[PDB]
Order: sequence, then C-alpha cells, then structure tokens
Amino acid sequence: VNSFSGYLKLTDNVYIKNADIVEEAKKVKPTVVVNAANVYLKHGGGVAGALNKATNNAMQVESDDYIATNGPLKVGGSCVLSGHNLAKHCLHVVGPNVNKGEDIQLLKSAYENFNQHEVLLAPLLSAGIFGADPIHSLRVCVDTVRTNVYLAVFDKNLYDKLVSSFL
Ligand SMILES: C[C@@H]1[C@@H](C(=O)O)CCCN1S(=O)(=O)c1c[nH]c2ncc(Cl)cc12
Repeated sequence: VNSFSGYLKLTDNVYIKNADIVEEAKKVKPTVVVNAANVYLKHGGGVAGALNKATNNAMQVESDDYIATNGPLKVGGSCVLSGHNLAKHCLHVVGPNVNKGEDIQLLKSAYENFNQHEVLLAPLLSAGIFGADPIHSLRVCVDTVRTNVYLAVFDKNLYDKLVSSFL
C-alpha cells in the first residue's frame, strides 16, 4: 500500500491521473519524482520549468553544479539528484526532443531508467514541449517500465484521450 490516490490502473504496474505533477509531488512527497530533463539540466519550461520553480530555483542551482562536475547527460540517460521540497529524490530523465530531431527510439532507453526505482511519480517522457506523441509515450512506458509508475498528466483533454485510446 502506498499514498497515491485517485489513479486509474492501466496495467499491473502503471497508473495514471489527470494532475499537476508539482501539486501531486507536494502532497505525496514520493521517494522519486521524475523530471522531463534535457542534457544540460536547464529547467526552463514544461515539466522541468514547473518543478524547478516549485523548488525556488534550488533544483537549477544543484543541477548547474552537477553539470559543471560531470558534463551533460546522454539523450536517453538520467541522473539522481535531490527532490528538494517535492520528493526525496528527483530522477532527471532525458527523453528525445522531437523539436531537436532526436531519435524517437531513444524513448525506450529513457524509460528504462525508471526500472532502477521501485516506485515513481512521473510525467510522460518526450510529451509536451518535447514534441512526441503522448499516446506513443504511454505505450512505450507500459511496454518498458516494470516498476510501479504513477503518471501525472496535466492536460485534462489529453488525459481523457490517453485513457480512451489505451489498448
Ligand atoms: C506533457 C505535458 C502535458 C501534461 O502533462 O498535462 C500538457 C502540456 C504539454 N506537457 S509538457 O511538455 O510537459 C509542459 C509544458 N509546460 C508545462 N508546465 C507544467 C507542466 Cl506540469 C507540464 C508542462
């Protein structure tokens, strides 16, 4: 038993809710919240900009030190940093950005990072401003992640379309 509430169960291990991931993180304080990161950990907009804003820019300060030490992430890669006031940890995961021409096949590699964590609160990778089809992202999620994932979808219209078209 965990504290996630109001989710629709899609599979044995994947759950979905129309929710603002920032507000959901603030309420649940999950062990892991996933950020929709880029390789530079520049949290300017989308999910990343919202999570960072909610940390009063502490996520960005920590991220800048991480990059100065380690260099950029790989597309499809991840790093674990603090969850600040939102979660114990933040798993920064880089899905491919279609608006940069990145290979969509890397979306599966991106989701594989979730398997290193027993339970996660997450957005749909490569959705939103990353330009991928969210229905496809959900399919890759279900077919790749084996750990327990609670997906927060900000847009109610998109949430209803994801549920209604889910196979
Ligand atoms: C897939 C989501 C989708 C959702 O999950 O409802 C709705 C719009 C597109 N994006 S987005 O790229 O991540 C995004 C852009 N700005 C944002 N600000 C805050 C938050 Cl929480 C998410 C975003």
